Amino acid sequence: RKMERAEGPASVLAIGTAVPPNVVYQKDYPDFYFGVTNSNHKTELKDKFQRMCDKSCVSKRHLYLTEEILKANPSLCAYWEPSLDLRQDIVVVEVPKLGKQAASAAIKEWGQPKSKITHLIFCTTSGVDMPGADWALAKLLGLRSSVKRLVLYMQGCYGGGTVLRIAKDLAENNKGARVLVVCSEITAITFRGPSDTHLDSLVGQALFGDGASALIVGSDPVPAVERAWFELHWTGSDILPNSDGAIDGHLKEVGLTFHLMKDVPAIISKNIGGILKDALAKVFPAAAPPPPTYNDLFWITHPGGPAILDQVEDRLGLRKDKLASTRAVLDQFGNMSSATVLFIMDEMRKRSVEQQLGTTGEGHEWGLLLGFGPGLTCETVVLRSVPLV
Amino acid sequence: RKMERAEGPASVLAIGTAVPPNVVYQKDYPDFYFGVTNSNHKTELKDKFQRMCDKSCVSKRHLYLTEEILKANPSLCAYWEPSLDLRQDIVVVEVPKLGKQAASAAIKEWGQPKSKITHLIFCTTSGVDMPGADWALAKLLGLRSSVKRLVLYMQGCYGGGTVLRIAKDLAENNKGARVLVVCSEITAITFRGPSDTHLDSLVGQALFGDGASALIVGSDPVPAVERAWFELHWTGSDILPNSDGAIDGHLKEVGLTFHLMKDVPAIISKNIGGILKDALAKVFPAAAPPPPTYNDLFWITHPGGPAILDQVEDRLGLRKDKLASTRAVLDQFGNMSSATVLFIMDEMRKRSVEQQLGTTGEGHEWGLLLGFGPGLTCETVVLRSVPLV
Ligand SMILES: CC(C)(COP(=O)(O)OP(=O)(O)OC[C@H]1O[C@@H](n2cnc3c(N)ncnc32)[C@H](O)[C@@H]1OP(=O)(O)O)[C@@H](O)C(=O)NCCC(=O)NCCS
Ligand SMILES: CC(C)(COP(=O)(O)OP(=O)(O)OC[C@H]1O[C@@H](n2cnc3c(N)ncnc32)[C@H](O)[C@@H]1OP(=O)(O)O)[C@@H](O)C(=O)NCCC(=O)NCCS
Ligand SMILES: O=C1C[C@@H](c2ccc(O)cc2)Oc2cc(O)cc(O)c21
Ligand SMILES: O=C1C[C@@H](c2ccc(O)cc2)Oc2cc(O)cc(O)c21
Repeated sequence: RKMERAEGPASVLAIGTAVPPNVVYQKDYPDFYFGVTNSNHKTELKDKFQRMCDKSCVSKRHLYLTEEILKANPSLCAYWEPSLDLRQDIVVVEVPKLGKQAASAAIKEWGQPKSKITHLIFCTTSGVDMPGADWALAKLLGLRSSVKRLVLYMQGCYGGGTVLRIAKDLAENNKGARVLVVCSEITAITFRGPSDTHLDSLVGQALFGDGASALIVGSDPVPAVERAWFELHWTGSDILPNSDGAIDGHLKEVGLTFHLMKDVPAIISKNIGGILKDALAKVFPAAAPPPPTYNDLFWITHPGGPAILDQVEDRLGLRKDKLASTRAVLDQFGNMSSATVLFIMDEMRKRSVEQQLGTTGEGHEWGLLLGFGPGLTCETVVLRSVPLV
Repeated sequence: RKMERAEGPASVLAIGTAVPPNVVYQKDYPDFYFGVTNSNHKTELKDKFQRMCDKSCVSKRHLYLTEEILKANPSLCAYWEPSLDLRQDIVVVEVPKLGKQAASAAIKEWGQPKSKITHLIFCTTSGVDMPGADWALAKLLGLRSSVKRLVLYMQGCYGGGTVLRIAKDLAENNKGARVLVVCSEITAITFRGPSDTHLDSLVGQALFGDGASALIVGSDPVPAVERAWFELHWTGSDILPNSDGAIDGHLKEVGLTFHLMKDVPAIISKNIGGILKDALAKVFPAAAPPPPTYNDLFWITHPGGPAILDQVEDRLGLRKDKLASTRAVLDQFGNMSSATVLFIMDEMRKRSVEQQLGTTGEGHEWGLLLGFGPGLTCETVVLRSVPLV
């Protein structure tokens, strides 16, 4: 009553992305990384890393950190050196800055003045501060001083689902609300030299990249003025069984540490079916249309690593093209933690318009966005596409 | 549609609180603190601290840290020693544990089984981890594995407003949703020895205490089954003008640092009037009932320090009893960052039932909850009380 609510489903009205300009191709990374960390003498460890990169299904990544910066800051090149203050000094500044680039692109596409942003959600796994990255981004953009802000820190790879789950309620419960949603990630918080005693940290050095994505989310788009690309219809969150300690990350004096068990793909792939069947049963209940088949949904899946995608595709019997947009982003950007699924959403709508398909979801009506991260946490969003032309 | 929404205003259905058992009386704190930090020879600095404690309007605080723990961990007793890993090891465990005590009390009052909790918001300024304090609390309580979680880290003293602003939308936009809201704060993240070059850190040693509060928030309470205590009707957030750097806190290798300018009370007190007049004009628009006067509202004000309360009371012309519940909590608990306003909400409803007043807000119908923190951020919540008997 005192605050009127909206009527239609929360919708994605624009998407922007941004990446550091420095690109490192995966074929060059093993020599680049063991050279800059003064580890080339550890030949066996390096050959293990070569095999990880060869199997990563990542062709290239964008990285804030460059050879110059690393040689200037030797504490980032060792494996276990006090370096948190240095890392924070970097990402407390650069994470909002990259988010600002992505947010400016999203606002430009949206087409409305930036003062119509009423809410801001900023999600990151890269650094913490008070005031936070949300405050910094609001300052960089010049948002209204009364924007309702929320900073989601230390989220990890499920955060792209989390921000949609929250943005849905902000948009739908507040008439006129327009929510800027930013995920921004920079691996300077976690980059460190190699050690043959922590081989799971090696995996992160093969897969993690930098990037930021931004959405405008709102209900009741103004006809002929704003344009919906996807609709948020259902959300769910689950802690998978027997996953205690599957994915851990601690903010230590040596920076952000990464711990990752070899059974993560098995835990995800063996439990995701029941989760999706339950979610789809809630969205398409019997009392009535049956749920679409997996092959008739579009898929925006966090590519935690190729083994996760391969095992999910195998266990669910997905046709080999269902994860093509997901794998394209992994190939060209690596795993960008919470930002990754929004890059995939952008890739999917852009391919759909390019190829003149009938909807923003590759021609399918309904779709799924999945985030996976520490918990082991599974975030599920059931999405509807929008018809094209 | 696919997720039905609720109808009535988000309501506080129960409140629980918890504090560490160790109490330190303010009259003992100056000798306790300069002794345990081996600083008694700094007589002038100590006399400055005595005056801060004498003027703090804090009679006692609950503190996780004890003389025993501090003597066992000398790095916490110095002013600038690497200690973040040690501090985190403490609060990553103890903050959820204290939150669990407060949440269990709230659930017991609520009276419904814990599995009816559908959402969880965990807010803290004390430590960060992945998975987070939200995950840890869900595990400690045995919440449903599908609870929709949100962890708000590095929030600071406005966080009690923030959690209500978010909980309002989760409760109202989700039919049947019952939101567990926990704020939990433990000063081990920030405690350090004194230095006469950082006199604002001294202020924190005079004012900051430990505590956790928990709410059940939901719309459409079941008649004769659940009981509403306050209703959330309007929310606003503001960055106050010319407040860049007024309140900063950085998570460093020496733990959480605190920076606080002497003009914080002036910034708050000189701007709060326009903010409240605007908020009340939105809730009571003309086109119609005029807004109640300040003296006919109930007041739940974050007691950042006595100077803030005194200057707000002076600038707004508040009668001397309006801030009595606020000052009682400051007197008996200190400044517990984000948890403090929920302790005050509990104190107010408990006094109201005890004294047989006509509403949960001291006999007034409408009220204001105000959080202040880094930004300088002002969180405003317009509340309605509930009639008593
Ligand atoms: C890493 C990966 C891309 C390549 O591995 P793969 O295609 O299965 O190929 P292999 O089985 O040859 O693995 C190569 C090496 O990686 C090692 N490895 C893989 N996962 C590892 C882990 N979590 N910890 C330590 N070593 C690991 C293997 O032990 C092997 O070492 P070896 O050649 O010396 O025996 C793949 O395992 C993967 O994608 N895993 C999932 C990644 C993940 O969990 N990310 C989630 C994000 S938080
Ligand atoms: C600290 C306080 C409780 C007591 O101060 P007071 O009642 O004004 O009394 P005084 O003016 O004598 O202040 C006592 C001493 O505190 C010092 N002091 C107060 N605020 C200070 C600050 N932010 N930084 C450094 N010193 C400070 C004064 O300089 C004075 O030192 P002195 O006796 O050597 O001159 C009061 O100033 C206050 O409540 N301030 C607001 C606290 C605050 O901003 N908290 C927000 C939470 S993040
Ligand atoms: O170790 C960190 C690094 C991180 C990250 C990735 C990319 C980037 O650009 C910045 C940070 O994401 C994570 C995600 C997790 O679920 C667990 C983790 O431990 C981590
Ligand atoms: O320096 C920290 C300490 C902290 C805190 C208080 C009490 C407690 O029990 C735990 C932590 O709250 C803060 C609140 C702020 O707005 C800014 C800050 O820098 C801090």
